[PDB]
Amino acid sequence: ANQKRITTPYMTKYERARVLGTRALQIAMCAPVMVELEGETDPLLIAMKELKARKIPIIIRRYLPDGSYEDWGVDELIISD
Amino acid sequence: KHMVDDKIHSRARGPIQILNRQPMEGRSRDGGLRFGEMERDCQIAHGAAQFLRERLFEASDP
Amino acid sequence: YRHLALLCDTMTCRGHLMAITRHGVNRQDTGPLMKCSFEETVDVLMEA
Amino acid sequence: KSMESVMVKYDATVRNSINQVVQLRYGEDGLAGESVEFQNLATLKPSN
Amino acid sequence: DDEEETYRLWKIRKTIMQLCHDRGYLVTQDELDQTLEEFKAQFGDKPSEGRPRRTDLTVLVAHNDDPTDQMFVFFPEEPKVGIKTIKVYCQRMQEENITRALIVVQQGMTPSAKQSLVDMAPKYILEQFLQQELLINITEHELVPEHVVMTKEEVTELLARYKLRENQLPRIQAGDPVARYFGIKRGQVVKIIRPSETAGRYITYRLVQ
Amino acid sequence: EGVKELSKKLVIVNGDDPLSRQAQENATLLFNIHLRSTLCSRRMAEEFRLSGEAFDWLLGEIESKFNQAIAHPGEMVGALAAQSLGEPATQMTLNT
Repeated sequence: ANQKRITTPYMTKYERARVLGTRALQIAMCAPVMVELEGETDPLLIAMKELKARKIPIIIRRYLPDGSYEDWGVDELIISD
Repeated sequence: KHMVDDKIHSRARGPIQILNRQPMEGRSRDGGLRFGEMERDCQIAHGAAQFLRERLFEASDP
Repeated sequence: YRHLALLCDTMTCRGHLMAITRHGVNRQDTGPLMKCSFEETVDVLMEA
Repeated sequence: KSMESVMVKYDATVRNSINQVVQLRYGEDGLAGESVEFQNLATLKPSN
Repeated sequence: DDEEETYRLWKIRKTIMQLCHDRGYLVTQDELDQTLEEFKAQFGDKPSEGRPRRTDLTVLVAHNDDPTDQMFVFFPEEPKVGIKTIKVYCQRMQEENITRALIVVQQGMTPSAKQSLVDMAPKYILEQFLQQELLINITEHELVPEHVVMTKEEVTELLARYKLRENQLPRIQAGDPVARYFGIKRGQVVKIIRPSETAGRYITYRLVQ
Repeated sequence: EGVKELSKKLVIVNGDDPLSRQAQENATLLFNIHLRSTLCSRRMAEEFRLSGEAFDWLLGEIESKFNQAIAHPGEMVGALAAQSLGEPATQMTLNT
């Protein structure tokens, strides 16, 4: 449900580091990209342009310590950076 | 007697011990560096879990 | 004060004092391989 | 080796490997140690 | 010293009244804080070979609400209490309709009577104490923060809202003198309000186990 | 109204449990007192004399700084604290 949102919408540095690294990984081994690029070769710059565009096709599963999990999509996740 | 030529060395995937599949010691055998206990704890404190995992499992003895 | 108070409350959180010894950390049931990773290994694994 | 296990969960509280709550917030304030700064308060000390 | 003895007995009665008030039993303000000289005029200033002595200044105090359960205190003349004497005390709880009693021993309390009180504690609850530990008060210290024993409804809604259990809640030992002062049995939850240097106030939760 | 709106803006404990609200207010009790003390109307009107654009831009800046100042979850706080107390022990001397 959209009501039981206990954790903060501010996505963390750990989350941004993990999604940036893995996004750069499939950009590196040539998955299709949906953000428009100005011409770059390195997946690090492509992934950070994706992260600042906030259009990642990945949703984060956070394990709340009771045993339940909660999903947070990057579109509704507000970026601290 | 401390000369840079005698002190400098580096390793890239050389030999492995008979008992355990780990790098050598000492630059004479092109030894490997010990990523030690307190360094592992400080890497934990940084939080680089994937970096520590790759440094501890598959770059050493997968 | 955050770290200092965190150290002291983690010390006292078990309802009693916790000296940083094998003589306490073996008594708390906080993982057999935590106990093994402490200074005594064979006895704590062997009791587990 | 005493306190290799303490970390903060997503509910902003402090739990161990046993997941026992020790602190409801990090440093009873939930505020970062790099972000916190010295401050002088003018309310306390002057006369009525 | 006779004056030292009567001052000690006055402070004993004062701290007993304050203990009962903080525990939740109906205690009048004059006994809550009466003057040492008022108590001397009440009892006679001469505990040694005089008309005031032990068991003379005992109280039977009822609760603030539901006065069915009332507490009362024992002051044995002997320093080291006798098991026959606590059996006479047991006869006194049998002839009373109330099950809450406290015992004040001048010296160490015998381990045979300790095991005895452990044995008949579930049928009727008896707590022993020592002259110095009830001569000084614990909640008056600035090091000691505020303690309030929470009830079952608050415990249930607390565990429901924080999604944690009683073992996950941090514990406090049952034989601690704070828990002995508050009279709290096994597995019961107490909130603590403490002054916080970096946040003003903190509300921490502990479980007597 | 701006300082009250900011005081309602910052949040540490979510939910509308009265226990949660009491815990929230005790958590940011000192900081709310300090920010209201700094934002007392006498000091704004006499000593500081900021404009409205400066005032609400300031409120946005304080909210953003506190939002950065919240503690992220998952940080290795226990080992961080153990190290952060071990290091001044290394600097401090028994011969001092």
